[PDB]
Amino acid sequence: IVGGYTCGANTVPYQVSLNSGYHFCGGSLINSQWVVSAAHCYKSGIQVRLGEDNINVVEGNEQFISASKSIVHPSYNSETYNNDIMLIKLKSAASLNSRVASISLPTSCASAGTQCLISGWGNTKSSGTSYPDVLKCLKAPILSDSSCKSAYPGQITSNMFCAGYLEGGKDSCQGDSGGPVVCSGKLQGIVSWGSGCAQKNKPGVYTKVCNYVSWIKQTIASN
Ligand SMILES: N=C(N)c1ccc(O[C@@H]2CO[C@H]3[C@@H]2OC[C@@H]3Oc2cccc(C(=N)N)c2)cc1
Ligand SMILES: [Ca+2]
Repeated sequence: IVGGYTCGANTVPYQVSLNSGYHFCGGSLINSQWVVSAAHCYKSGIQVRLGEDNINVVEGNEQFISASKSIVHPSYNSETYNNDIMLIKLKSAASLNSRVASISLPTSCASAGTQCLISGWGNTKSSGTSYPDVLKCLKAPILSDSSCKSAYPGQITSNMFCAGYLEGGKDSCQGDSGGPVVCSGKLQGIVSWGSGCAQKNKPGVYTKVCNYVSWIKQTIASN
């Protein structure tokens, strides 16, 4: 997250870190047994880490739980990142508490201008490299589809939306992928892609979760 702030320990209790020996992607807890992330974060051997703030220090509220299965969206395209969403099942149910909490799925899509909360442990530098060890947060609005499409001609589908600032300075970044975009208490987006980070006229692009609520609900009920 570039241009954001330190969230505060466990203030974003649905935020999970995906670990395979190291943090590599964000995710969102959506009930005690399931995580939503981005399909481009797929790999085998995932451990989901819940209740994290400093991902390099055991601070006493963590739950580390291995994935028992991952399900990449049936139409994910790795070239275009269309349908960039995946589900991960926990080998055992998480213990839900004030620091380990699920986030609600949308009932409808959000509209342009809505303010969202984006968070993660990704790079905080627009040029060069600095990874934070504590969770970072950013408030940013959903941009109009025309502004989105204009910045990225031919690359935006109906399953994507842009959020951020066209002026630059504030954006998600490498290492934030898979994490949440929450607007009005609902998971509306997944950190998916962008051009650099926090660059002018290149906002972040997010998976539009509201288009997948039926697939999510049906898939978790059948797995
Ligand atoms: N459909 C496409 N045209 C498109 C499809 C895929 C793609 O991937 C390249 C390689 O990975 C890069 C990059 O994208 C993912 C990542 O950079 C990020 C990751 C997370 C957030 C941000 C951000 N600035 N908000 C950037 C790139 C483009
Ligand atoms: Ca920790």
